[PDB]
Amino acid sequence: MNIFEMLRIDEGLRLKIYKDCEGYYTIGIGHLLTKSPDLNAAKSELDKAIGRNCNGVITKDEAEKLFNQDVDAAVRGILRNAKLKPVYDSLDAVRRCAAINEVFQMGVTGVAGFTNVLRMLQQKRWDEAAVNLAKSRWYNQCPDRAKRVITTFRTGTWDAYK
Ligand SMILES: [Ca+2]
Ligand SMILES: [Cl-]
Ligand SMILES: [Cl-]
Repeated sequence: MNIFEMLRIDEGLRLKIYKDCEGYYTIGIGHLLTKSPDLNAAKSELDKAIGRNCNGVITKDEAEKLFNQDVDAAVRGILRNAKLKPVYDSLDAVRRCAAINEVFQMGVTGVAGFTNVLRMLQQKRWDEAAVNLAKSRWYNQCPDRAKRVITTFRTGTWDAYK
C-alpha cells in the first residue's frame, strides 16, 4: 500500500466527466475540474488541464499524469500552509499519507479550517481527532472514502485499505 494505491481505491479511475460524492464536476482519479455549477466550464477546464481538445474524455495515461500532478500539489499545499505543515511533520509515515489523502479530497483551505482536529493530531489525541473529523460534510457525503481516511488517522496502520 502507498498514497497512490490508497487514493485510487478512494477515488476510482473514471475516464468520463462525472459529478463526484460532493457534487462537483470531476475526472480521472478524483481530479476536481471546477467548483462552478456549469458543465461547459468542466469541459473547458479539462481541455486546459490536458493540453488538447478532449471532448470530456481522457486516456488512462492522461489520468495517471493528472493524478501525479494532483498528489504533488496536495503535498506542496500542505508544506506551504503554516497551519498544516507543523501538524503534518509531527505525524508518523502512515498518518502522513492520511493527511495527503484528506487534502487531495477536500483541499487545503477546508482541511486547514479544522482547527481543533489539527491541535489534536499534533498532540497525538488520535481518537478525539477522528471523532472531530467525522463531524464534516465530507464524512456524510463520501462516507466509505472518508471513513477509511479517518480510521487511518486513528490507527496509524494501512489496515483500512487491506
Ligand atoms: Ca513527507
Ligand atoms: Cl514513522
Ligand atoms: Cl464513498
